[PDB]
Amino acid sequence: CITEQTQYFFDNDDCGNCSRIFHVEKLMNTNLIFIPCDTRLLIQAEQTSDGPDPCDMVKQPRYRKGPDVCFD
Amino acid sequence: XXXXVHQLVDIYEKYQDLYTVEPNNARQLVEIAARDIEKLLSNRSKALVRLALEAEKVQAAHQWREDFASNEVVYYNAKDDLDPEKNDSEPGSQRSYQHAAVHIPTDIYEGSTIVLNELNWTSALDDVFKKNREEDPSLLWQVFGSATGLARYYPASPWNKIDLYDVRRRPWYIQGAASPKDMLILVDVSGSVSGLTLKLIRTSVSEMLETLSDDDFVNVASFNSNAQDVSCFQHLVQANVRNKKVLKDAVNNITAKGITDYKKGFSFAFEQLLNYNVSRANCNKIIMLFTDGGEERAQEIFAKYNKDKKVRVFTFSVGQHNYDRGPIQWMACENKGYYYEIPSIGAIRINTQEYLDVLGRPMVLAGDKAKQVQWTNVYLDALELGLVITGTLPVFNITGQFENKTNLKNQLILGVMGVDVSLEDIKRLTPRFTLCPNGYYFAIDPNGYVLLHPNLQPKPPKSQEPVTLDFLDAELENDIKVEIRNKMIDGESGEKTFRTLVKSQDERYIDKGNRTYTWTPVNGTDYSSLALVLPTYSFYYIKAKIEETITQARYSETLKPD
Repeated sequence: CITEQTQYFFDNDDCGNCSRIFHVEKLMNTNLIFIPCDTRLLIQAEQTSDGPDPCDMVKQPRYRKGPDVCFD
Repeated sequence: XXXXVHQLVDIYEKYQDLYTVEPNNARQLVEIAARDIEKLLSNRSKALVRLALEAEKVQAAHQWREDFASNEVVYYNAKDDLDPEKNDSEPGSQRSYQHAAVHIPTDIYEGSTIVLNELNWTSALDDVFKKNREEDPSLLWQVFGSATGLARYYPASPWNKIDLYDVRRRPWYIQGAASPKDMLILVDVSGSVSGLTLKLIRTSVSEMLETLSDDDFVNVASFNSNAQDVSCFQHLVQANVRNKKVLKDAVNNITAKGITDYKKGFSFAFEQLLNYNVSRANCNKIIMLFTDGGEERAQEIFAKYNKDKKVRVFTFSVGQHNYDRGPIQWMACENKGYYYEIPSIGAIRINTQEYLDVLGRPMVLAGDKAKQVQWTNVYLDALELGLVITGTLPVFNITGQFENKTNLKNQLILGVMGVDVSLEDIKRLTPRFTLCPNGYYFAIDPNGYVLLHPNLQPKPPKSQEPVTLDFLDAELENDIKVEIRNKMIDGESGEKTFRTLVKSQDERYIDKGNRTYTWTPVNGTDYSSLALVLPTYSFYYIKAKIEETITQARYSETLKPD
């Protein structure tokens, strides 16, 4: 704590870095590591989206005989 | 030799007295391994073709006469064995080589005109040629999946635990029927459903999204007296893990409250379905009402937004109630779409039963040249084995609504067997056409959402898979590296390669350095092979040959025996 205060000054002078792991004991544990220890898990959801998805294949959907079998 | 210091240098001097190998072509390693995988996938694809060409025939001539009772199959073969691919093959007939296992849904009963009738023609020829496919080792788990019962080749023994396991639900099979799917749910939260059918419907979405493909966009349009969405407003690609969890837990709180706008929900339903701005993933465009029973037609909006009929409607009346099925039954039939109910907790099998097959219609039609193998994302085997990709193909009827979906298990273990690990000593990584690789950057557990210790008090429903992962999250972000995965995810670029100086996570504290690394798209089906490399060089020392003095060092190993 106070040692983490001296560490806080050490940060002012190293590398606080959140690093999620989705693995571990089931839960999505976050991991700070500096260049203090594994804790629980949280957060994502996001607002801005990214990482382009793709497909560009098949996607058959056009038809010429959708039988009105319906149900029943 | 890192910290081994100058004393280690003499070993290099001894290596100067000895031999090496160097090599490490990097690029060619990638080309070769990718091509090799192409060769495996080709062998097993061609193998997959056989079940198409053959099961199409017997089914065409299965006669399907009832009567039965006499000789089918029957009894229960039991020949013990144990070997590679784990598991001691021995006894396997709920109804290597030696006969074949035939799984059934635990609720489905081996006592029907339909069941046994399948059971005849399926094994009756499948056994032979699949065994012919065993002539070419080593098919890890050839598997057939029909409308109900599994056909496992060779007698791995099925199976106080309850086997709730089905096949219609199990994802590889879901992939084998109609892809992809633009999905837009409309729960009817109208102050009308009780908390009862609300619980049911809650469970219903809760599972259906799991039933839903793990590469298809989805929302949840709650509506009554007003339309509204659970927060996101874009949808989704789905990490499956996180996204579906968000939406699901959001469903967990869904109190009924308010009068039925009906049309207004539809008004956004087509609209939220409409859009155009990014993502979306164009294809089939369908919405799903789960409701007590509509009070009106809404043909007005339909003609207002649909006539191309690319829209579909799956309406799911649930529970008991008493409201007429009419306006609903009118609707799905009105618009191409197949209405059907979930009275209680028949929810499992009913969900799958036509959620896919009704979408199978186009595939039944002009689809035929489309029967290219459709590979799946990584997931754990129902039997202990470890995670295993499974290539599927559809098989058609003769005049009807599609037969059944065969597949091959492929151990990612032997996928790694093609993945050499000796010229180097850091990491491979093989990102999928979207999320995930099979990269040796992680182990073997089902990801999981966030937290939650279950309330111990009520507890006196066991693993679901797939192990979906971001490439981005599997390993440290670099923007530039994000450029790279967003480059490869399109698959466009080939040999394009460069270092990114970067800090790298290890056990529990990070390093830093350059890593020039090769990668290529597979020439065949999507994917992309990759080879991250400690830009240390690109070589790998070895040694050869002869016994003699090397045999004497082998004698030093003999000294090493004790």
